[PDB]
Amino acid sequence: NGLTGTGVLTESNKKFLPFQQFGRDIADTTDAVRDPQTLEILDITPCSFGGVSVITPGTNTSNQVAVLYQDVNCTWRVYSTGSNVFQTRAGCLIGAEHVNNSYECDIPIGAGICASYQTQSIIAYTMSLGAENSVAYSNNSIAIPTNFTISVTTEILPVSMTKTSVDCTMY
Amino acid sequence: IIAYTMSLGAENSVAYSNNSIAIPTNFTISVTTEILPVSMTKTSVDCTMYICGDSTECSNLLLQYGSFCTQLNRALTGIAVEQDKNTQEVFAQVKQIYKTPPIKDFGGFNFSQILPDPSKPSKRSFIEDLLFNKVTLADAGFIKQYGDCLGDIAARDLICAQKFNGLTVLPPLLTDEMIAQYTSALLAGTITSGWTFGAGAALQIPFAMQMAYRFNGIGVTQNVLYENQKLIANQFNSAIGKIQDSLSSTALGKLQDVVNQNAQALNTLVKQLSSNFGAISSVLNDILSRLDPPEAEVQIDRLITGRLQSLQTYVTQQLIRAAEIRASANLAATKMSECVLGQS
Amino acid sequence: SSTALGKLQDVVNQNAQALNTLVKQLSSNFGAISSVLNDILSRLDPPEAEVQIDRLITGRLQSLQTYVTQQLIRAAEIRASANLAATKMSECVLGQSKRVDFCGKGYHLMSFPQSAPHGVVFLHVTYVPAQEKNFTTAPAICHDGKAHFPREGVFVSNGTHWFVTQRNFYEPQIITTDNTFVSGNCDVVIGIVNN
Amino acid sequence: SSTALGKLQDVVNQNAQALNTLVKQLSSNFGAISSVLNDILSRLDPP
Amino acid sequence: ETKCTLKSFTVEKGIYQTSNFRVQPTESIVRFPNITNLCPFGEVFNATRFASVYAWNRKRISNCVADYSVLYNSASFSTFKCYGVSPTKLNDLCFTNV
Ligand SMILES: *[C@@H]1O[C@H](CO)[C@@H](O[C@@H]2O[C@H](CO)[C@@H](O)[C@H](O)[C@H]2NC(C)=O)[C@H](O)[C@H]1NC(C)=O
Ligand SMILES: *[C@@H]1O[C@H](CO)[C@@H](O[C@@H]2O[C@H](CO)[C@@H](O)[C@H](O)[C@H]2NC(C)=O)[C@H](O)[C@H]1NC(C)=O
Ligand SMILES: *[C@@H]1O[C@H](CO)[C@@H](O[C@@H]2O[C@H](CO)[C@@H](O)[C@H](O)[C@H]2NC(C)=O)[C@H](O)[C@H]1NC(C)=O
Ligand SMILES: *[C@@H]1O[C@H](CO)[C@@H](O[C@@H]2O[C@H](CO)[C@@H](O)[C@H](O)[C@H]2NC(C)=O)[C@H](O)[C@H]1NC(C)=O
Ligand SMILES: *[C@@H]1O[C@H](CO)[C@@H](O[C@@H]2O[C@H](CO)[C@@H](O)[C@H](O)[C@H]2NC(C)=O)[C@H](O)[C@H]1NC(C)=O
Ligand SMILES: *[C@@H]1O[C@H](CO)[C@@H](O[C@@H]2O[C@H](CO)[C@@H](O)[C@H](O)[C@H]2NC(C)=O)[C@H](O)[C@H]1NC(C)=O
Ligand SMILES: *[C@@H]1O[C@H](CO)[C@@H](O)[C@H](O)[C@H]1NC(C)=O
Ligand SMILES: *[C@@H]1O[C@H](CO)[C@@H](O)[C@H](O)[C@H]1NC(C)=O
Ligand SMILES: *[C@@H]1O[C@H](CO)[C@@H](O)[C@H](O)[C@H]1NC(C)=O
Ligand SMILES: *[C@@H]1O[C@H](CO)[C@@H](O)[C@H](O)[C@H]1NC(C)=O
Ligand SMILES: *[C@@H]1O[C@H](CO)[C@@H](O)[C@H](O)[C@H]1NC(C)=O
Ligand SMILES: *[C@@H]1O[C@H](CO)[C@@H](O)[C@H](O)[C@H]1NC(C)=O
Ligand SMILES: *[C@@H]1O[C@H](CO)[C@@H](O)[C@H](O)[C@H]1NC(C)=O
Repeated sequence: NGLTGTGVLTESNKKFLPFQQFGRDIADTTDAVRDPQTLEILDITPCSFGGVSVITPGTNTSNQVAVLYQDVNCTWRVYSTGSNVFQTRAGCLIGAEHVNNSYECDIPIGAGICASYQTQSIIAYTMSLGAENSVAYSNNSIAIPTNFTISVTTEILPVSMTKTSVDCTMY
Repeated sequence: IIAYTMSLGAENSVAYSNNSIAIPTNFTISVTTEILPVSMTKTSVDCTMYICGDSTECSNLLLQYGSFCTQLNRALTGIAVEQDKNTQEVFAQVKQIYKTPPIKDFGGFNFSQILPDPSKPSKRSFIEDLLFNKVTLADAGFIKQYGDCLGDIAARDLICAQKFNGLTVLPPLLTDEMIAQYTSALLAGTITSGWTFGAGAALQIPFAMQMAYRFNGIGVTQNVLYENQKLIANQFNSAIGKIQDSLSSTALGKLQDVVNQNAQALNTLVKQLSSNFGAISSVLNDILSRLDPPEAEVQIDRLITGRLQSLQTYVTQQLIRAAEIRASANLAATKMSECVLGQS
Repeated sequence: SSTALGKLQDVVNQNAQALNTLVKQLSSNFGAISSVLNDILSRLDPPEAEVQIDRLITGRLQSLQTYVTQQLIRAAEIRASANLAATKMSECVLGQSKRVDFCGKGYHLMSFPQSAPHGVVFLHVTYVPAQEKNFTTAPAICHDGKAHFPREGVFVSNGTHWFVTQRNFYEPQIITTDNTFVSGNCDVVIGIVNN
Repeated sequence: SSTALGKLQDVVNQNAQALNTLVKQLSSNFGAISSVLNDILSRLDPP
Repeated sequence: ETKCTLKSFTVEKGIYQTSNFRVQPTESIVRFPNITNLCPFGEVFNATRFASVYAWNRKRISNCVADYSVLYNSASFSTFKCYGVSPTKLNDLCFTNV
């Protein structure tokens, strides 16, 4: 009826009064419409949806990349499918091979998963928290040191930043 | 409704004289809780999708304001990586995952309500489970598929309303199970090694002798502990029971306010898409249809300016809130190193 | 000398990037016909060039405002960092700290300051125990129906004999009446041993 | 009693100056023909 | 996309956010009501007697296609101005309470 737009049209359950033609949501966008020939109500849903991130090892080393689709669950709305599809609680990762080891985080993907440029290709793994250890606790056992080490460590702290001034008229 | 003058507290008087002293004859072992926020939600914004939508005319008009969106996203990513850094300073103090032995002989002290429960899918404690159910988040997971809200489910579910306008929430780097593992390692180290695992290698020591060391640290001789060991263990166990009780009963307001504030900010962003900002309408499709390019550009310019300043206000207030959360996380890290890894 | 001071370089980088972003934002039309005042003032006459100049003025003013706001926020963070550095200077360099992990990892012995571009570096000298050894231990010693507790140490046993040592360094000594003190009898302490 | 609390007076001064700056900023045209609503609403018709 | 949003030809190791996943429209559809008649262009513009301005006439128009190109041969207007709409958009729209 003259109102233009873009989106996906689906059958609706809303039911208009006879003096109504369009339906609006809280952001005041038209989200429902009555078809002027069949008199049926339709819902209008937008077309773009879902975040995308790109994981690179740096283009000074390679132009291989992996892509994380943060709203896809494959078990699609993807640009490519390639190989090495790996599902994560942060989304579907495409272009990186899943391994069973665990290292320190290199590139944080999220939800406990990191990625790195190892063997060349891109691998994705679960980050390790640290080495496992156990204390030999008993009710009558103690451990006493017999030597020592003198350690020297550095700690860096910022104290100032640059002082600037601006001339409004000149800018 | 009544109105009164508030009271400062009960009145008290000390029986001061020049040769009188008061000495305690018994003691109590008290256990208290302290809650501290450490992170907030990490968000990201797509300018083009928020300001224009799928409008190509608007998106071409917006190319005179690309520096402003790169700036907004730079600020938001700074906040987002700062949150993970916060969690790491608080919880990742030690990099050895200590386990507690099956020797649960700690001199009569019962640590069963704060030690991991292997009967859960996670390995969270009893108290950690009670805490986990008193804070209601807004995102049960972070995978909401397109097909899952397709129809009128959008604009009735607030998260799909946010997502259709370019507002994304990213998941934290450390899962909740990893944080539970970290706290479990801290507890195991502190009950089997005292304060030595924070200064070097963990050196075991019986728990009663560690408690005697800690009694020495406050000016009480060790025989006071060794001669009252059962009473002290019973008082500790009763105090821990009181905690669980109180909790499971009835709050974590300081941790719920963070979630509430972030959700309210995002929803305010979404409703501010209904403002005309001085244009003829707030819909780009009512302007682009019924108006031709050169004289629709004025209206689209008004809308673009308004929505840009909306995004700017959001980012500024997020930066201010992130500074406050950063201060809180620094305090929590200091408390972790000085109260948990030592005696203050 | 080998290979960094990333936290001190990020400050310089951030300030430089902010100024350069200000400079490039002078290429925005903000909804005007051009971003150059000389293309507007030539080809347009005062009353109808004023609308374009007003658009440019508003845009550039808000650019300056954004810069100043973000500078204020960053200055608050640097202020917090400088307050922490002053506290560390008074408590780790001008004294010896008992606060755990405040002046390095280990037991703090001393600290030395060094100046760096826009910041400070602390060299923390700490004491780290090493080469530990296992011993049997006991809370008290029973001699004559009396319980003896160590004065400033702990009771250890090399397997057959009992000594009293200091907690942080193995230096065994013979248990005497100058190492210990008496309190009560031998019926209340749990793991008391005879010696 | 002789002669200060500068750090406590600066807070009062800053808050007062902020409010007064708000009040004087009501004299800006912001690109309009005048800064008074009554000079615009009289001599000009609604649209 | 990242090279271009960075305004640089080199990208450093890491992970970067890009634009949301876009889908392009495949078709174009138009849905107007079932209207067959043409509007009374010849009894409004070609009438034989008009009203006095003090007692002007008002007529209701409904249920007709507004194809004004038929006025190109028999009519020439010295003034034509629309408010609230563009003249180049009048052929795509649909009008209420005419
Ligand atoms: C305590 O540790 C030090 C090392 O820090 C030991 O001294 C080293 O002894 C080895 C073997 O005799 C030498 O090769 C090194 O040169 C020594 N280091 C230094 C810095 O001199 C010392 O022997 C240990 N003490 C005990 C009692 O074990
Ligand atoms: C310590 O001795 C003082 C002196 O009698 C006691 O304090 C007084 O108590 C009476 C009754 O409670 C009050 O009316 C007085 O005002 C108190 N202060 C005085 C007289 O200076 C106190 O109860 C004693 N404390 C203990 C623990 O026994
Ligand atoms: C010190 O206080 C404790 C209470 O905290 C006293 O122990 C209580 O004694 C009463 C009466 O004998 C019992 O009903 C309670 O069950 C005891 N409490 C616990 C936790 O066992 C203790 O007697 C006091 N000591 C002195 C010397 O007064
Ligand atoms: C525990 O230490 C004592 C040291 O007092 C050891 O006993 C002495 O050992 C030396 C050398 O073997 C002998 O010369 C002494 O006669 C021993 N007795 C005394 C009273 O000095 C004892 O061997 C050590 N035990 C273990 C298991 O190492
Ligand atoms: C608009 O015209 C269409 C046809 O051009 C009509 O569609 C008919 O609808 C009836 C339902 O009662 C069907 O039995 C016919 O098969 C339809 N025709 C076609 C060609 O599909 C429609 O009814 C008209 N609008 C109204 C309000 O009557
Ligand atoms: C209004 O009157 C005029 C003149 O009577 C009509 O115009 C004629 O239109 C036909 C078809 O376009 C032409 O072949 C004739 O040449 C026109 N007349 C003249 C004198 O040239 C017009 O159709 C009338 N309008 C309506 C709505 O009926
Ligand atoms: C990346 O390229 C530049 C220029 O080619 C070079 O100076 C730099 O060293 C390279 N990076 C590394 C890590 O070598
Ligand atoms: C993917 O789908 C499966 C089952 O349909 C579900 O269990 C899983 O949670 C989904 N992905 C994630 C990581 O949520
Ligand atoms: C990796 O871990 C999986 C977990 O089931 C296991 O099946 C597999 O053998 C391991 N090795 C691989 C597949 O690289
Ligand atoms: C510790 O307390 C719990 C009650 O919550 C009880 O189930 C458990 O048996 C106690 N442990 C011991 C060793 O008595
Ligand atoms: C202490 O004894 C336990 C028990 O065998 C053993 O695990 C550990 O290696 C010993 N520690 C040292 C430092 O000898
Ligand atoms: C230590 O535990 C053992 C069990 O191996 C027990 O026989 C002994 O009485 C306990 N001693 C103390 C002091 O707890
Ligand atoms: C310690 O000595 C006393 C008195 O000689 C004796 O009664 C007691 O049984 C002894 N304890 C042990 C464990 O031998």
